[PDB]
Amino acid sequence: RFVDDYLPALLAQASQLISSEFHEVARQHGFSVSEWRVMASLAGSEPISIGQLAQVTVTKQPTVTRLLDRMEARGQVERLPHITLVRITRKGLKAVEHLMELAREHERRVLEPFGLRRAEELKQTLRQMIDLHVH
Amino acid sequence: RFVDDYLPALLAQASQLISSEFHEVARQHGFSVSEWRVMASLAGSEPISIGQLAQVTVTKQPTVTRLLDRMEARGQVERLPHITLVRITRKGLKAVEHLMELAREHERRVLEPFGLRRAEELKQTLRQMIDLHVH
Ligand SMILES: O=C(O)COc1ccc(Cl)cc1Cl
Ligand SMILES: O=C(O)COc1ccc(Cl)cc1Cl
Repeated sequence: RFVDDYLPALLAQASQLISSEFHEVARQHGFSVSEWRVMASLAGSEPISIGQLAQVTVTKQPTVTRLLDRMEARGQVERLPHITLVRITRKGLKAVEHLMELAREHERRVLEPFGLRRAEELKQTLRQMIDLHVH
Repeated sequence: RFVDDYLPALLAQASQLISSEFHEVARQHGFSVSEWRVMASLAGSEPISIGQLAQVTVTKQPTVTRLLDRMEARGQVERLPHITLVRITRKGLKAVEHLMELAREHERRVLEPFGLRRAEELKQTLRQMIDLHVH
């Protein structure tokens, strides 16, 4: 059966199942999916361009720009001129840091049955595939 | 940097990049993303329930039901009573079979740099993760 062993279907299914688990936690802490992705990807980061943020959050750039409008109004991010750069503020970092700890715990739980070797292999393969296909 | 080594972000990014590549081909052959997922997941399948189809196509069930309304009007799928089951028709199979060959070729190209061992390891890990987290 094709779908059972077709890589893009496996990636899409695994991604949605794991993400859906953590999105429940994120919402219980006041975060939408997009807010979580933006703050977690900016935490501990130099300012990056709106285009880089859209890439790493897997979000269309027009959508990211409207999201940053409201996140900047809430004091959680700041846009700055170099192209437009964006950074997390201290308020945003304090808003997200506990949730990031919870995300690490959940990821640990997802990966523990597989063992350190298989978990690192998976992450390295995914990183290599991303770097080969990103524009 | 958190996002660089956080499994759900890696899965979401790799999934979107690989899928976006094949979706260009699919549209050039007349298929939307959802139409492609439905027909490719039903090809060579016993009839399955709408809920199973929603799961394997990573699509919300209300959306799948409206999609099947129009795909059934086009003669490409058929809904049948057991719960509602759904199957691909011969017309649908003939519509999608070439695109499935192209999808296999694209997947081969994505996986070839990694070698057979790493490619099979990735697919087995993804399958195991899906089976551990699906409801
Ligand atoms: O939403 C999810 O569960 C996975 O996607 C992400 C999660 C965290 C970050 Cl920082 C970036 C992305 Cl794309
Ligand atoms: O759309 C994509 O590129 C990947 O998602 C799929 C692809 C094919 C099938 Cl059959 C099922 C799914 Cl979820």
